Amino acid sequence: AKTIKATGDGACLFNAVSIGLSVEILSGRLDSQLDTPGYQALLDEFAKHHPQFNPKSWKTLKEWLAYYNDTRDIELILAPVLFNLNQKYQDHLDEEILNELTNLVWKNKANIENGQAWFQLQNTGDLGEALFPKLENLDLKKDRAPLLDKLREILKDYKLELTRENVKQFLTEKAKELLSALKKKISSDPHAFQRGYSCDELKGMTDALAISLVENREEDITDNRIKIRLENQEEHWNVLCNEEDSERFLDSTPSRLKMTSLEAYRGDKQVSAP
Repeated sequence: AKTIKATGDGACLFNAVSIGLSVEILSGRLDSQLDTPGYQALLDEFAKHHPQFNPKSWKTLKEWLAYYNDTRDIELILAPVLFNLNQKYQDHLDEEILNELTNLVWKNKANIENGQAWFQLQNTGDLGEALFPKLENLDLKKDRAPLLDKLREILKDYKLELTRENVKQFLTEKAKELLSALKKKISSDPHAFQRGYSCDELKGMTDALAISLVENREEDITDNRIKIRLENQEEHWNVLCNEEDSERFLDSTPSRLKMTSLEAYRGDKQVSAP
């Protein structure tokens, strides 16, 4: 019944998950899963992020977690890796962005063609629902203005009557490279990495890792998977870890790393191999 404070700066949910996951890994309780596709993908992402990680094996990954065992070091070495792995498990994000871009163009085709600014566009539907929230959270100058310019170019080839279905099919066929670029920004841009995430936004990844995230003591007694128990606060998530596990598998080494969550994510400042 020990509350472990996770760091606020960066991807706060990912910091707490990294601490909880490290306990399950180092205790051996996930050993049966380490050869499954989810843990092979985690290993691949750990190696891609850490150039001094070698050889590429779960032995080396456990060695890194045991050497860099202060919880603040664990966040720095593992939270960026989990953030990158999560992006591989967003099977419905392409459809979501296509639907956002479809709503934008369908409700604002003439506005866009006429050179109107982002604030002048209809962004709310007939039920008061947000029509393109992920697009409107992109950077106004660097992303949203170039998006409107790009849509003006693309719409020159629009040769159908204006209906939502026609817009969606047109964008599916003719805006593939734009849609791919928007997915990268929404997945990994500055705002993407420090906005604040729900646990449901990590479900694809945690499902692949055979883990259930339990938020605020709301437990599924029919779920027999390994559980990481979390508490949600402001500028902080907490991980719950039993006292025996925390004494053995966390904070067993002095803190060794001295970089910010953002420098760790960008990844240029390499972590030294043990």
